[PDB]
Amino acid sequence: REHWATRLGLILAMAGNAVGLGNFLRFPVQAAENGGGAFMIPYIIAFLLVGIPLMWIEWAMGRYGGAQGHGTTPAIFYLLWRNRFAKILGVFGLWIPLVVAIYYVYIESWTLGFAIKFLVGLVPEPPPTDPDSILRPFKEFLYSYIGVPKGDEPILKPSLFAYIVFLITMFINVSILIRGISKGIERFAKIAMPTLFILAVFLVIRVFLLETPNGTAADGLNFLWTPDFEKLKDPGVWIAAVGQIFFTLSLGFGAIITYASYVRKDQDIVLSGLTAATLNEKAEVILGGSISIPAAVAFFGVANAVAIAKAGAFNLGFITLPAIFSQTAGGTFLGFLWFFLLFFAGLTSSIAIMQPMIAFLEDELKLSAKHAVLWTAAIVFFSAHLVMFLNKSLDEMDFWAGTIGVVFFGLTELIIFFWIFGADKAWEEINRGGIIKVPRIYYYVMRYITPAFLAVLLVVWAREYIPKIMEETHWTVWITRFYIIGLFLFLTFLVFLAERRRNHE
Ligand SMILES: CCCCCCCCO[C@@H]1O[C@H](CO)[C@@H](O)[C@H](O)[C@H]1O
Ligand SMILES: CCCCCCCCO[C@@H]1O[C@H](CO)[C@@H](O)[C@H](O)[C@H]1O
Ligand SMILES: CCCCCCCCO[C@@H]1O[C@H](CO)[C@@H](O)[C@H](O)[C@H]1O
Ligand SMILES: CCCCCCCCO[C@@H]1O[C@H](CO)[C@@H](O)[C@H](O)[C@H]1O
Ligand SMILES: CCCCCCCCO[C@@H]1O[C@H](CO)[C@@H](O)[C@H](O)[C@H]1O
Ligand code: NA
Ligand code: NA
Repeated sequence: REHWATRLGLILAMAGNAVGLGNFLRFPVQAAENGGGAFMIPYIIAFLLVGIPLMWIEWAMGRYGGAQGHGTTPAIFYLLWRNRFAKILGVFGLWIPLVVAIYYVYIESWTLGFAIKFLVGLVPEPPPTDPDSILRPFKEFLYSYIGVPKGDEPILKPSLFAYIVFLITMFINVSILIRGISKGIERFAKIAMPTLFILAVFLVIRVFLLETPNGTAADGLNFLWTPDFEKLKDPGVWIAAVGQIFFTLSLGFGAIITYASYVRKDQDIVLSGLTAATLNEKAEVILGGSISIPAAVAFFGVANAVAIAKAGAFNLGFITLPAIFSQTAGGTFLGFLWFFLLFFAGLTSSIAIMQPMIAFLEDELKLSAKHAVLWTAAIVFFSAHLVMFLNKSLDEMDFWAGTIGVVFFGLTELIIFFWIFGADKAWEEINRGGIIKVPRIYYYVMRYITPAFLAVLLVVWAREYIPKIMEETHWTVWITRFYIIGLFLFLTFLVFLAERRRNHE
């Protein structure tokens, strides 16, 4: 089996797994529309009671499976619990990352396309003022790029440039993945993560210098870091905070598990996993939190910045921030640096999100790495046309896989590993080879607190929020639901074929 060459490479690959579009696009929007500091108390609590313990669990399951030649949850779940239902539940550890890849890589390709256009100066001219005179040309810029519908049809018409840039983006992902773990993902992470840190630090510094009649960057830091215990009893904030923790740490994606399956059997995962987790949180709250929100608050004030964050998921990062930069000297180049930052953040995460299907094809169907990567890329590339051309298909997949799926799968993998497999054997397996030991209090968190916390959360989710999405949606969401259900059936069939290969073997 392939293995990570160096410990630093391991940590930077896992940190690039986690540090992605979630840190720089998702976190600012979720924090802003949930009260800023009101969001941070649940967020910190979720990191300590959900994020960290699940990170260790996924590292442990991955390393455990990899020692036996399996890096994905169909096989690993069965190793933990020899029951055919374990294999079926394990399909989610391929389905979730595949579905997320199908829209994540497309969004990643937007950042490359914008980076190219901002570098070359093919960007809107804001007229020398009225805020909508500033925002409108950049709103139109994004809408023409992805082809937002202008009539009543729920159809997207992305520009030719956007489509070609998606092909290029897929080619870049393949170019890394096809070289494998140590020579591909690991080598690239050692280049991309330092670049990523430097770009973000420079952007934070430039943003902190922003000052207008409406405020300063410091006003945004105060909005984000001022506790607000009013919302502390609002269910929606807790669901938001825990969803962000899952998404940003790549938990419930099967992707931490697959990366860890290339960790040598006796190599530490306690300190490694903790470091990857803490690195992501620093990049999230310090770097991600210090760019978009402080810039928007400085130029528009808090109330308008909040309204902007509530406008959409891409309004802050693809419209508002480039519009703000356009009002500064060298602002188009600053836009390029922002979108190049997002591209590298996305690329290091999308190679991680596609490696689970690659590992399954290699491990269970015994494909060569080349064939496993190309077939995975073909599946993602083909399926992405749904996200490219059907309005709000992106949203539906991000919901079932990227939002509900990861939380459900996180609870599932914990129950399998810490209840069925055995809490004491799971605890033994986590700490084996540890450079440090997991704090003892965390045994009771993982066995009792984390599962109760996630179960309560999933209950209120399905009772007080899901019915709206099941009855209050446009009919075209059934196209996307139909297709991703088909994907689950196709993957279940591949698990079936992998079973019968190992029986005829
Ligand atoms: C083989 C993939 C199955 C679906 C066929 C997709 C064909 C893509 O079609 C292309 O989309 C671009 C972006 O809007 C347009 O610029 C081009 O006019 C169009 O040819
Ligand atoms: C970004 C690296 C090169 C790939 C992008 C080049 C493909 C852009 O293609 C261009 O799109 C526009 C469509 O009207 C027009 O400029 C031209 O028809 C076409 O050459
Ligand atoms: C299945 C994925 C969406 C396919 C729509 C992309 C093409 C949109 O553009 C279409 O290109 C077609 C040929 O490529 C032509 O038949 C259409 O007349 C033309 O409008
Ligand atoms: C995977 C594709 C999801 C659905 C996207 C359909 C894009 C439709 O695209 C266009 O629609 C026109 C009607 O307005 C038709 O004349 C053309 O067939 C087609 O080019
Ligand atoms: C959700 C629980 C948050 C965990 C906070 C970190 C706990 C570290 O706390 C330490 O735990 C060690 C147990 O091994 C003990 O040796 C120490 O007495 C204690 O200080
Ligand atoms: Na992240
Ligand atoms: Na990343």
